[PDB]
Amino acid sequence: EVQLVESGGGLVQPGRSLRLSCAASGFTFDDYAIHWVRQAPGKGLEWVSGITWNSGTIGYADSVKGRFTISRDNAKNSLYLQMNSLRAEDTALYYCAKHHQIAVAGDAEDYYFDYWGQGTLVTVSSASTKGPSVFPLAPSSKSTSGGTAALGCLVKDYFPEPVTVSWNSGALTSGVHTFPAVLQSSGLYSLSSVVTVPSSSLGTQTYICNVNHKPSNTKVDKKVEP
Amino acid sequence: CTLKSFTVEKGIYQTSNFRVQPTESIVRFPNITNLCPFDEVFNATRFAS
Ligand SMILES: *[C@@H]1O[C@H](CO)[C@@H](O)[C@H](O)[C@H]1NC(C)=O
Repeated sequence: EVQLVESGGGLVQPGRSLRLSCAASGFTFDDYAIHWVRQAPGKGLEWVSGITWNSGTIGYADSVKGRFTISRDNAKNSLYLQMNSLRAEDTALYYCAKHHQIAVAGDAEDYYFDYWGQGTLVTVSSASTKGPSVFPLAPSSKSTSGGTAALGCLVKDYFPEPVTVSWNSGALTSGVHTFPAVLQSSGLYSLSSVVTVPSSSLGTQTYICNVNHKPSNTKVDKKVEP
Repeated sequence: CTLKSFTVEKGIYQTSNFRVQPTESIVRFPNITNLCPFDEVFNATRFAS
C-alpha cells in the first residue's frame, strides 16, 4: 500500500549541505501530513520538523533552527528537507513518517505518526569513503548433516554502512543470517552472510553476492566457488 | 384607428389583441450541496512561506 521510499544520504564533511527526498506512493499527497524524525543508533529517536497536508511548517526542534529548512512539493508527491552546516551530532537515521488523520479544518493541533519508512544513514565526519572488498568464502567439504555447508561474502574496508546484499535479483527471502558490521578500530566495517547452501549437485543458487554501496558506488558481480 | 374614418358603418371589427401580463419574476433552482473546500484554505492553521 503506502510506500514511503526515501532517497538522499551518505558521507558528507562537517559544514556542507545535502538534499533529502521522500517520494510518496500509495496515498494522496494532498491530505496527509508527513514529518521528518531522526534516530541515533541505539539512542532513541528525535523529531526534526514536519509539514501539514498543505504547504505549512509546523516548527523545528531546539537544535535545528536556522540550519534546517523543510519544503513540500504536492506536484511531484515528494517531501524535501534541506540541511545546512552539519555537525558531528547530526549522524542518525532520518525517517519519513506520515500522519493518520486527514487534518480537517476546525480541530486541535495533534499530530501522530501512522506509516513509517526505512530511513537513510546520513553520516557526517571527516573520513573518506572506501571501496568494499567482496570475497568468495569457501564452502568447505565438511558434510555431516544435509545443509551443514555454507558460503557467503566477506565485504570489508568501508566507512559508511548503507550495505544491502543480494543473491540472484533481490529475492530468495529464505534463511540468510546477515551479521551486523563492526568498527575495527580504524573506522572501517565488515559484512558477512550465511545461507543454507544444501548439497551442491548443480541444483543450487547462482553463487552471486551483489553488494550495493551508495557512497562508494560499484557493482560487484563476483562468483563463489568451492 | 384601425379602420381610419369618422363614419364607420355597422359591423364587427378586430382591433386589438388582449394579453394578460406577468406579476413576479420567480426563479427556481435546486438546493446547494457539496460546498467547495474553502473552509480549509481560508481558515487553515499554518502556512509555509
Ligand atoms: C472560519 O471559521 C469560522 C468559525 O468556524 C466561520 O464563521 C467562518 O465562516 C469560517 N470561514 C470560512 C472562510 O469558511
